Amino acid sequence: ADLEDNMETLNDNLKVIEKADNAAQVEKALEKMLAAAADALKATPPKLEDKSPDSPEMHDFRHGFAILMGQIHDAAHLANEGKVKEAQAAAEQLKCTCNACHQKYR
Amino acid sequence: ADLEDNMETLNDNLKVIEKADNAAQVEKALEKMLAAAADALKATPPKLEDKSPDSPEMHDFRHGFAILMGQIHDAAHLANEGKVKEAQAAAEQLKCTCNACHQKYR
Amino acid sequence: ADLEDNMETLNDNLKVIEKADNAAQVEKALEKMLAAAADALKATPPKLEDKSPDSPEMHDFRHGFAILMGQIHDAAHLANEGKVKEAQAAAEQLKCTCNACHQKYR
Amino acid sequence: ADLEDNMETLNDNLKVIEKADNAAQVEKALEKMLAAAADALKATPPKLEDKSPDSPEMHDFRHGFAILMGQIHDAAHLANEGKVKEAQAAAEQLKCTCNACHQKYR
Ligand code: HEM
Ligand code: HEM
Ligand code: HEM
Ligand code: HEM
Ligand SMILES: [Zn+2]
Ligand SMILES: [Zn+2]
Ligand SMILES: [Zn+2]
Ligand SMILES: [Zn+2]
Ligand SMILES: [Zn+2]
Ligand SMILES: [Zn+2]
Ligand SMILES: [Zn+2]
Ligand SMILES: [Zn+2]
Ligand SMILES: [Zn+2]
Ligand SMILES: [Zn+2]
Ligand SMILES: [Zn+2]
Ligand SMILES: [Zn+2]
Ligand SMILES: [Zn+2]
Ligand SMILES: [Zn+2]
Repeated sequence: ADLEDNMETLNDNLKVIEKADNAAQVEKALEKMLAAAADALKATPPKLEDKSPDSPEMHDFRHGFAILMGQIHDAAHLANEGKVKEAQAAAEQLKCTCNACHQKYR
Repeated sequence: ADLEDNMETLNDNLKVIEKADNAAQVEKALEKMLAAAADALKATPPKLEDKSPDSPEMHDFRHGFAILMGQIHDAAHLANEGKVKEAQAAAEQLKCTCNACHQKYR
Repeated sequence: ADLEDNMETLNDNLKVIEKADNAAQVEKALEKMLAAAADALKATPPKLEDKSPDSPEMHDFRHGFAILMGQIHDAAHLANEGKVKEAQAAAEQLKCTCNACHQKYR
Repeated sequence: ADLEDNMETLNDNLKVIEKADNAAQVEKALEKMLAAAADALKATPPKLEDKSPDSPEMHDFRHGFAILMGQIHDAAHLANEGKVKEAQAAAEQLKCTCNACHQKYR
């Protein structure tokens, strides 16, 4: 997928995570978000469409996804040990990373 | 140090990080926060003073610091590669972890 | 790319990292490995070609790359702060993760 | 505790993890190792007893424990989701970090 449709996947599964009932559902959504994030890693955002692959802006852009994946990874562990409530909270806490990247490059 | 004084160290160095000018200063403050966090790992918070070392609440309490240290660790790398602005932002993004723990156990 | 060619990229850049001279070269190789790893995340290995997307084997398979990317992510920070020698060592220490996965699913 | 007796705790619990039978036992040992590692964070190793708190050697020394804790943290999650065998393997995979630090500063 491309950046935008990777972003919609993150956003739609985050939504699924909010209104989830059991652990299994959070894990699946988390997994999908992890894949989306992985796929976004290699994209160039319009705001830096001019700028080169090797610019400090693109390194920092790629870094944001590094953070995001690590966060999803951990949240998924919480899902896998049955701890639904804290998984959902960890998912909520992702927004701090989403917004940080948007603010700079969106 | 004790829990409370560990907490004040985190809070005071976070404040130092906000109003910092160069990379070196952020790194030092970050380092101090990392130490404070490490020290807090083993404390029992008043709200769980009743509860045992092995309760799922104390595991989740200890887990919060595991998150926090990892976050500081990464933010410090940013400080060490001269990237002041993004280090400061990563420091701000810690607040999501602070508040998450306060909410449950403070 | 496909799994095999993703694997050769990891292996060839690891080799580049061994015999590197400056920081910039390690960072580039590390970046490439990170991308390769991200790409591998979604593959099904022949040994589990029978088994479903949702099997505990495929979860543990995906988990191995989650580890690997996090490790590359940190090693790259070391590359970015000029610390060549320790970056190279962190790269060598990846082999423990490579071999762990091979052992089970290769 | 001091460095040496922190090191014996890591080593004795690693031993406990090898010869463990159930998940609960691995988790406890892992927890103890996490605490030991946290406690070691602030020590000065004899080989750098001369050198200052702020030397690049002491930063790299402290970094090694950052890596180690993150690794234990993840291994403990595996313990907490009942996956004994892979927890034990993750514990084994710690040795790559132990040895890396010994080699440079022991
Ligand atoms: C769970 C985390 C996140 C969610 C839910 C999320 C959600 C979204 C949504 C809904 C959009 C609008 C897409 C459009 O322009 O049509 C978007 C755009 C974007 N996001 Fe995210 N996002 C997340 C994380 C991130 C991160 C970590 C980065 C960068 C490191 C990032 C960079 C962007 C960029 C650059 C755009 C603009 C895409 C474009 O217009 O071409 N986002 N995001
Ligand atoms: C940058 C991160 C954090 C900051 C700035 C912070 C700050 C503080 C502050 C200012 C207090 C109140 C001090 C007082 O007047 O007594 C406090 C209390 C507390 N914090 Fe944090 N905190 C952070 C992270 C955490 C985390 C991760 C946890 C748990 C995992 C935690 C658990 C607590 C608890 C339990 C108290 C209550 C202590 C008491 O009542 O004596 N905090 N924190
Ligand atoms: C630096 C890290 C790694 C390196 C250098 C590496 C290297 C390789 C190499 C050289 C091959 C054989 C290529 C061929 O002749 O077909 C291979 C195959 C494989 N690797 Fe890795 N690998 C790494 C990490 C991983 C990880 C983390 C996993 C799983 C989570 C994994 C799973 C596999 C599998 C399943 C195969 C078999 C592919 C096939 O038979 O087509 N590897 N790897
Ligand atoms: C699970 C991981 C590890 C185990 C099992 C382990 C085990 C040990 C043991 C058994 C000793 C001998 C203590 C003595 O001198 O009497 C030791 C020493 C030492 N270890 Fe570790 N170690 C680990 C990780 C680390 C790490 C990550 C570092 C540094 C980043 C480190 C630094 C040292 C140092 C500096 C000494 C020498 C202490 C001294 O002589 O004053 N070790 N370790
Ligand atoms: Zn795509
Ligand atoms: Zn949608
Ligand atoms: Zn799943
Ligand atoms: Zn965790
Ligand atoms: Zn204390
Ligand atoms: Zn420093
Ligand atoms: Zn980072
Ligand atoms: Zn591909
Ligand atoms: Zn680069
Ligand atoms: Zn690091
Ligand atoms: Zn001590
Ligand atoms: Zn002993
Ligand atoms: Zn326990
Ligand atoms: Zn994990």
